[PDB]
Amino acid sequence: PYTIELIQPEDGEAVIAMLKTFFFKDEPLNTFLDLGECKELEKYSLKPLPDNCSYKAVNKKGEIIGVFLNGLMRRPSPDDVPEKAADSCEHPKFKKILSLMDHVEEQFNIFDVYPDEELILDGKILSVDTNYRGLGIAGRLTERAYEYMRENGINVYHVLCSSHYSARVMEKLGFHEVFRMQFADYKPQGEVVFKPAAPHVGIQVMAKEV
Ligand SMILES: CC(=O)SCCNC(=O)CCNC(=O)[C@H](O)C(C)(C)COP(=O)(O)OP(=O)(O)OC[C@H]1O[C@@H](n2cnc3c(N)ncnc32)[C@H](O)[C@@H]1OP(=O)(O)O
Repeated sequence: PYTIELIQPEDGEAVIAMLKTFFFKDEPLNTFLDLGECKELEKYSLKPLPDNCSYKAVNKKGEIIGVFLNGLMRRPSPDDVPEKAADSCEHPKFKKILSLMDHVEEQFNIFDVYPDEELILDGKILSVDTNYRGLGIAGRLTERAYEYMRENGINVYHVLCSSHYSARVMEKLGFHEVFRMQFADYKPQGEVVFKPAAPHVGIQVMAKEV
């Protein structure tokens, strides 16, 4: 028995504590790199909270057992000055992850897919406690965002998935692929950077129009 609630600002510490136990250790790229202590990922995770569209799953005892942290993304301005997230990161392992994100954005702009949309919801960090996996919590967190989207006239939910494992969860929830890149093909300076196990196969950007 669990509830799905809006993450409040005072929940920051508890959200980070939960993510340090799970996501920091067990998201495929984090685990592949052995991310360790990573204040930059704490910062990255906390950033979207004041957008007021991030959700926690909470068990009967009041413990956070899952989160889906979301942020609003806005179409680049006509005069936009594009920036690389990796440039401002001093943590070498997390910088590899941000550089992969920057690379995806250089190859693929979700706003090209949806020329009429000015605001899109971005699903940034999704994590469920191991003892509560396989129960549909990721789907219940995801679907709570549809309520926010309705209330605010947002049509598109965009989620960059770091493995085919998490892309399949989004597919089951009615998302479809809009971009993919195999890890075997990500060679930004001429050589492979990420070589997780075969089943992960690479990134997939997933989208749903709700
Ligand atoms: C934007 C991003 O954050 S991308 C990165 C996404 N996050 C991660 O990779 C972090 C590590 N993974 C996790 O935290 C979780 O596996 C999640 C969040 C991806 C999925 O959460 P869940 O609430 O377990 O999702 P769900 O209940 O749909 O289960 C997904 C699949 O896991 C498998 N599964 C079944 N039981 C379990 C279990 N005990 N433990 C693990 N996986 C299980 C099944 O294949 C299941 O699919 P199915 O139920 O449709 O057959």
